[PDB]
Amino acid sequence: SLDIQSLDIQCEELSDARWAELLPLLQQCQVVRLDDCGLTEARCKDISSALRVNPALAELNLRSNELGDVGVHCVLQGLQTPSCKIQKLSLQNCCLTGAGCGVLSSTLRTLPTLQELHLSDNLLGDAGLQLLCEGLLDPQCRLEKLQLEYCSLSAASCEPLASVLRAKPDFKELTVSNNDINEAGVRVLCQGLKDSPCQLEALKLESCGVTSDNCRDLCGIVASKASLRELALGSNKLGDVGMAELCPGLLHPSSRLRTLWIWECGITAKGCGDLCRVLRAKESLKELSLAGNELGDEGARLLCETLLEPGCQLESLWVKSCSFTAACCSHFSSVLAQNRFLLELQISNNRLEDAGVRELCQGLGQPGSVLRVLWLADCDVSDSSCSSLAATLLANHSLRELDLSNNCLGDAGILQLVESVRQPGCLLEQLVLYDIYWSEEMEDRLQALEKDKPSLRVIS
Amino acid sequence: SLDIQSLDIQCEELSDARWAELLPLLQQCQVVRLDDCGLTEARCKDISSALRVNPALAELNLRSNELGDVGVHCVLQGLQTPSCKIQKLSLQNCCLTGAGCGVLSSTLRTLPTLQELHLSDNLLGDAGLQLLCEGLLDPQCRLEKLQLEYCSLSAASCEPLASVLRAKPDFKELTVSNNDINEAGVRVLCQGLKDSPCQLEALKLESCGVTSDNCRDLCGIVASKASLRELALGSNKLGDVGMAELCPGLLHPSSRLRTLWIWECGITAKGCGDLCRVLRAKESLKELSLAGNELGDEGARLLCETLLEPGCQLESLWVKSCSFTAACCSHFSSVLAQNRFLLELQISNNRLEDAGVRELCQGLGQPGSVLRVLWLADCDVSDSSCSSLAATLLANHSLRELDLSNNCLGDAGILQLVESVRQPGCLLEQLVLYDIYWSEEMEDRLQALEKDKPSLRVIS
Amino acid sequence: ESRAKKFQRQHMDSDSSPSSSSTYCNQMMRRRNMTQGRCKPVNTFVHEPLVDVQNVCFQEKVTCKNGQGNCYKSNSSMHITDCRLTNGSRYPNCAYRTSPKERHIIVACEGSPYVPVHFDASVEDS
Amino acid sequence: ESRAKKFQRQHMDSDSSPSSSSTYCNQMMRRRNMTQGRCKPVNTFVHEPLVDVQNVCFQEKVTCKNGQGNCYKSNSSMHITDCRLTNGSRYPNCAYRTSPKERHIIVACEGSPYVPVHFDASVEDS
Repeated sequence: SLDIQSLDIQCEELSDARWAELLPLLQQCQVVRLDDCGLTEARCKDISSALRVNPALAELNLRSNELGDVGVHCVLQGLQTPSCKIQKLSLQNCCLTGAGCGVLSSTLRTLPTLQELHLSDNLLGDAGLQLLCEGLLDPQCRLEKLQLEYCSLSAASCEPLASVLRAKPDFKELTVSNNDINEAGVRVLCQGLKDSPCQLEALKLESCGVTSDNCRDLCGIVASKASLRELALGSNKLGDVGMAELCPGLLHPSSRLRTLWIWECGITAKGCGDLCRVLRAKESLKELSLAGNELGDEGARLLCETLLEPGCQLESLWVKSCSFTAACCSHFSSVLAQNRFLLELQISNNRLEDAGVRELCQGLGQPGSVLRVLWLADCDVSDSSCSSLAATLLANHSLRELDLSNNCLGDAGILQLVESVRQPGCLLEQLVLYDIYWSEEMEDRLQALEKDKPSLRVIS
Repeated sequence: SLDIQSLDIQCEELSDARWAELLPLLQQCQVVRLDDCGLTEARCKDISSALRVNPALAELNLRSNELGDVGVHCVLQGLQTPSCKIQKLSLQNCCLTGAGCGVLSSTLRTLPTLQELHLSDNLLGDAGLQLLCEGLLDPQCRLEKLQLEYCSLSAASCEPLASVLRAKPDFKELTVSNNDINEAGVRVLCQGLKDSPCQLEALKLESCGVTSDNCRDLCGIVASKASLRELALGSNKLGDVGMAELCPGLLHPSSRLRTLWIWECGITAKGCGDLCRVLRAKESLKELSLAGNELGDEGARLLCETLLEPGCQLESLWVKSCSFTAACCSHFSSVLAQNRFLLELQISNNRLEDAGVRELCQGLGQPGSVLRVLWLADCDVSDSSCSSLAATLLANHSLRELDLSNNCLGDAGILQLVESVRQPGCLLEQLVLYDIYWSEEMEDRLQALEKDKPSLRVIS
Repeated sequence: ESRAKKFQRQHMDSDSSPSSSSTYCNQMMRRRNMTQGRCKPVNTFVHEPLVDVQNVCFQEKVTCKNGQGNCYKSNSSMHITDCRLTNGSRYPNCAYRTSPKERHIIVACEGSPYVPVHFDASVEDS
Repeated sequence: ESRAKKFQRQHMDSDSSPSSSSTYCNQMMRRRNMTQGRCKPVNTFVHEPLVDVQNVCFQEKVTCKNGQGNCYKSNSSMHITDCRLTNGSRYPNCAYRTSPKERHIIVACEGSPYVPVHFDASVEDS
């Protein structure tokens, strides 16, 4: 037999009646998420008791509830039933402090089935974290995924975490984003990974004060973990030099990184030449974000040349707010009409104007094009280039999602888009139009299109 | 605020109190699956009313029940409410007949939100299918995926179905495997497919009496539908001549097929060599299943040579029951040690013997291996492999699943594998040991292993 | 949902303190259903009584960004909070930067009774 | 779950018709819990009262497939149905080949009582 139940409530005030009504589910569900449900320390006692009798629970998510240090304590006590098998557990944004880490530390030593922990959005501080690390070092701790974003951790937390990485051959992912662990801490965490036999799968250290020189530390990491799939280093003034010293690792034959997150890292056109060398060489690199980098029209030219050459197999290019202009659009049009690997192009917050957008539409409108997702939010688009978009939606049949949110679009422009998507021949499945001003007529006209074709979601 | 909920009860006996205690869930669940739970026709009305008030029903799966035509109609009325957002329906093997299809057809005319529909394993017969296609033709029908396996259809029901593909500009899946559509039938469908503007993704015609000539009709599909990702043709007498005729399609510029399922297709090394031309040319092919075909060692060699040259990015190879012997294992072994794309090899039921299994291990054990899953079931494996299968589980660090089912292994050899996987450093995630006998003592050791290392599942 | 309640949902939070915290946007954008299917890129909440935001519909007339002749700018700089999507956000993990401030608002109003039907922009003229 | 009970659930179906139709295995394998997870490749159900199968542990001793010695071959042929995974199968969709026939069976035995804890094979000697 097989009985699997799941409940996942989010942002809902729960009455007492309704609460007792859900308690039987807490005793029965393998998957429970009460995200921002107003849970109180008090109510953490019903959960404690209910989970104590749930021989099924495998995933518990209590994100964004004021559980406090006492509440979390009551919830952790509920996981002490001998037959519990919780594999995932999130306590993100639960008002947990260093004063609660002792309890959690002594709790982790007794949950060998527990594999994932999210402590992000809590003020743990170095003492609490260091105290937890002691629990994690227990051989009974089989944690493989840990997220500590925004945990008030500084450089004084990396040696403790490095020791944990050394003690977990089974480790898969660590996230330390939004913690100023500085250049040394970053150098210390990477030291652990190097020694550690754990085949890391994803490393995230965004907004961590990662420095240019650290781009050398990370080099050793990329050129050492064939298992590494995701590397997130956004929001760090890495630099073009930083980019340069990363390539030796990426360009390593054994590197098989699939996702590289480098939005707002102090990269320009020169750093592009550096990344293009990696793109054209590594068919393993599929997703790339350079959002918020001053690539300029010269950066897009460089990226576009490589996207037009055999080799690079990039699938998603995220280049929103990169400071591109219409001058660099004739190239993307070609790629959208000559590329058979790119399915998504986030090119928001770029002054492409109607001239640039129209060029993009020309390439996607070419038979053979394959692009699936296009993001053109805040690209200074108006009704001008709207007829094109309307025809492109009838000519090209690969696009499934189009984002035109936050532009100048008019009622005459939308009407044109509508006259195209309302048709059975347009296969667009999702249109997103946040922050746009149409008439009360258009609204109903839009609300009609809904019912006439429910397979197309118009998000606004 | 969201309140996503789901319930899945497979093969279970439910008392009156358990059923009574389930209904509230049928009024709130986004996904409802009640598979082989002895559902009664009368219990249908209870299902209908309950669903009538559900404000978010997306998936309704009632797999295997004797609902009968009457029962079916009941549940259907529950969905025919002003406010229904149903997207997928499963009534596979629920006793619906042609008679009960007249109502089903008309019901299908009023559910524009419905995207999928599973009617397989129901004696619909040709009259019913055509009686059903009347509704499918209604422009208010927006169905994109349809499965009709084992529906008692012949070539006749093939023109009516042909009428739907032509009518649906965005039809996604047509599964008609396990009916006798035969040569004449397969031809009718293909004409309709190319006679349609649909960007179809998957097409299934296994065990359909597909012939060698029919392969000239399919060649027109692969070339015409550039959006095609799945083409299943197993259990059809395509032969080498058939396999050869498909190629021109598999080699058409716009074809980027992802999974070619052609098990037991009367193909030999000759047709295998033809397919390898397509493999080396399309890095897009990801899943190939040539199981049950008498490929022999030559075919095993043609594949390995292909898996050791550019392009070809296939990720999973299914070559079980292919008549391979140890005389081809040095080859595959070299692929495991040198190939960086293949992640899952199914080579069960091939006379590899202990000698063959040792070679493979030599290849996998090499530094820089990427294989994640291995199936070596019923391939003459014994204790003289375990010491080696142990050396692999430690020298290799990518394998996550290893299936050694139905092999003459002794608790001695099994102890060797244990010594490896027991180690926190052994990255293995799932060991499959079906039909393997061992004492109560080893049973004890394995039941304890299964407790002391819950990240590793030892299926039996 | 009418062309007025959605404004309250997407842009109204009257009784919320002005000095928003670093959880506000991540919290409010979630509670007000602006991160369903897709993360709403930018959104502004107004810390003023509905009647105060409603009067702008009769305050200074101005042109909307799109170019339609019928927008309005408030008389006083209202206490608002801007929510900005981080360039590291990946649905459904929408992430926002919360920015509280005092600025005049520019909304579009339509119908009868005449009411706000779109939050157009905020202005720093003080 | 005792090894004896596992043997029942996996290999005993005493109360079923011998000439099972091709619908049988797809039915039985799923209901007896041999598909949830990874499809079971080859299994065998015996159409005989439990006492007849238990009686085999007292009949002809033979070598077990894995070399162990406590296997027994029934002195007579019995009604069985073999289920084998069809190559079109792809978890969770686990379909089967149904071969209901009459053969001698071989099982391993152990414990107190001394009963079947493993189906080792079937023999065709007539």
